Amino acid sequence: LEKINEVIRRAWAVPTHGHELGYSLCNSLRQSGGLDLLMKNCVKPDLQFSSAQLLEQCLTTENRKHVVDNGLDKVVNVACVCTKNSNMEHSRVGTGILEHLFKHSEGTCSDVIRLGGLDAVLFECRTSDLETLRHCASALANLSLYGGAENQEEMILRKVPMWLFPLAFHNDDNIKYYACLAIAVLVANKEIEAEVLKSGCLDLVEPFVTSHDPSAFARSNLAHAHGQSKHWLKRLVPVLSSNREEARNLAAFHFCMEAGIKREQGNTDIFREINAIEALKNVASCPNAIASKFAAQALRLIG
Ligand SMILES: NC(=O)c1ccc[n+]([C@@H]2O[C@H](COP(=O)(O)O)[C@@H](O)[C@H]2O)c1
Ligand code: NA
Ligand code: NA
Repeated sequence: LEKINEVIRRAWAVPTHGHELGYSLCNSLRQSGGLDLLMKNCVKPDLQFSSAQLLEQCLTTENRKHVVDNGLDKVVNVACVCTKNSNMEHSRVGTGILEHLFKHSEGTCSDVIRLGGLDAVLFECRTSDLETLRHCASALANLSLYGGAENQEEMILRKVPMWLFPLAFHNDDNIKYYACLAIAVLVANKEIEAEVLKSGCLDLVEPFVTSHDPSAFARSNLAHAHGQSKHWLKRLVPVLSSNREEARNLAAFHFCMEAGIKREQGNTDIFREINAIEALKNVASCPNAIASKFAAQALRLIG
């Protein structure tokens, strides 16, 4: 339905308030039975794209759980269908859906891979469309954060690091940023560390974080103007104490950006719940000047 699709997009677009408005509208879609209807219509050829178009915008934390419990196979399939359509409007929708389905759990990451979702993302990594590539880089970051060790062998077998490096060197800041985040998360796997160190992608972090204001970057893309979920950030906390100094810097930069976003929402309480305060205080007093200043700024913004 075009009217609901426009309501939710307009809601997400509201600076500051959009997080709470979109959250509520997406919960309403589930409670009214609309989400179940979308999932049933996403296998009907005439209704697939319109259904997928709306699904891509409503895969919040609680709706991701609903999809996993009631019809993951159907939603993964419509996403794959969209990546094989000649229209770039479709490819963006399909990769966007897959991007969000990688933000639920280790087991769900395994099922999405099993059903071909990762194959579709990697296929689209060879496109030139910026929006699609942004979805791809974000999807691989999410998979790196949520996949767990059980999915790290599969990424190695499929040479996911190889696919990430060209995205890390992309000139677009959003493609580069989330490709680097995925790399910074994957270097915790020593098998992947050697390939990362060989690539030199981690050398891109220091120029980026020192040349980008966290707040301004938070406004660079409507798709992430409200930051990430608490469960996404919970999984990023371990990178604040990563082996690689470059990874700690990027994680510290991100939490500084998120602190500013959550401050303007009034949601700084999430950092205490995910046990990020003590991790940030640890960084705020460490000798790493770059990560230390970002972590200190974050704590001030949390208040
Ligand atoms: N997090 C944001 O800044 C933002 C902005 C616009 C839409 N959305 C929608 O939210 C869902 C993803 O939820 P999270 O961003 O909370 O992980 C997707 O359906 C996406 O289209 C998120
Ligand atoms: Na949000
Ligand atoms: Na943004």
